[PDB]
Amino acid sequence: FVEMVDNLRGKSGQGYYVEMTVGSPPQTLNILVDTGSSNFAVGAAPHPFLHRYYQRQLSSTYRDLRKGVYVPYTQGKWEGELGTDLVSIPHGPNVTVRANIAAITESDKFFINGSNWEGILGLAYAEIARPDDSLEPFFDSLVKQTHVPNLFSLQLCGAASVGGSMIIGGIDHSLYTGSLWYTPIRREWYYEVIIVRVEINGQDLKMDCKEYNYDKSIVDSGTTNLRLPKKVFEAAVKSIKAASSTEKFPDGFWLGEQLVCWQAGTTPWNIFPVISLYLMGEVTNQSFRITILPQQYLRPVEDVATSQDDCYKFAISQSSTGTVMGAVIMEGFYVVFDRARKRIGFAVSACHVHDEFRTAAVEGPFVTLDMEDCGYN
Ligand SMILES: Nc1ncccc1NCc1ccccc1
Repeated sequence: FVEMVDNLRGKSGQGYYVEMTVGSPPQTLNILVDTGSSNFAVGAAPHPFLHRYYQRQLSSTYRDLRKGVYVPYTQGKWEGELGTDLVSIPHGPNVTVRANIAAITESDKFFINGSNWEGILGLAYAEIARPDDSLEPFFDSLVKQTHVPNLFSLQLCGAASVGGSMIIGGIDHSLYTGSLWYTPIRREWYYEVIIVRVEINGQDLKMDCKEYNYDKSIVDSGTTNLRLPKKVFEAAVKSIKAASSTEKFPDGFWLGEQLVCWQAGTTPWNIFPVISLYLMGEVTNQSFRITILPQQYLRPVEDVATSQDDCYKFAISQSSTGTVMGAVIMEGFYVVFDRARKRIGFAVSACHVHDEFRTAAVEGPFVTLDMEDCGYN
């Protein structure tokens, strides 16, 4: 696993990518690591933002599945032609596998101008694979065809240019301190989990925990933000707003309509609360909490063309897809996707950005009653 440590790169806000090779001879692409989706889809046409792209005509081991896929978002979309070919991961295990590939032939708001990736690796489960669960995701293909164990772990750092590690098939104990705690994967579609309690600085939100997982809580390397549903966002904001009242800021900033700024060497960390999410634990009435800092939900806007100060976006934001534990959360922690045991483990990350006062923590056990009532149906 030394071989896999530090095999992820990226740029702030533009996600984390791993090098992969597709086809024979191998074509190298940088692929986005995305636990919020289940499709393996690379650019197959010379879109002008793309550094590289898949040239099926150059690969002897390509096979057309003679079907299409249309995949919309808001209001991004991509569209492609299904096939299969031999995929490999240079800084992953030493294997080559035949996985499904969507040759992306048309997209909107999908590719990022500036980014250095050309495709997406959906690592979540078949139930949400487009066009349907017949299309076996890459990781299912990898485990099904090799002795690679049914688990992967992610250490997302971010110091600009970000870095991380995706350990395919195991856990690198150097990447985290203290102990892993595990929350059950509630269903194998997205990596769904159940938040049972939310505190800000310590004081909980006393809010029907069901609203925390309405209609989903997921773990999503594809998203930058911590995204909370409507009311929860409201409630958290108000409490973060209160907690933080040493100063005042515009209403827009909280809604991610504005940025807020201080000068170099002049941000007040402490004037901001910590956030704790308690997650359903492995045993009945047993939970554990993950605690982030504001260095995780105030992320600098790398380069703001009309400003030479220190600004930051409020990286907590609202939703109707559900809760979304994105970069904000995952950068605090080493996150083990133990697919083999339907569970996600969290440990304080050896590379997260702490100061000398506070630190990100994973702690337990706590006693939380009625944890199954927080899930929605
Ligand atoms: N996982 C995920 N979350 C939110 C929106 C999209 C998404 N997957 C597709 C995606 C495309 C481009 C960049 C990031 C994610």
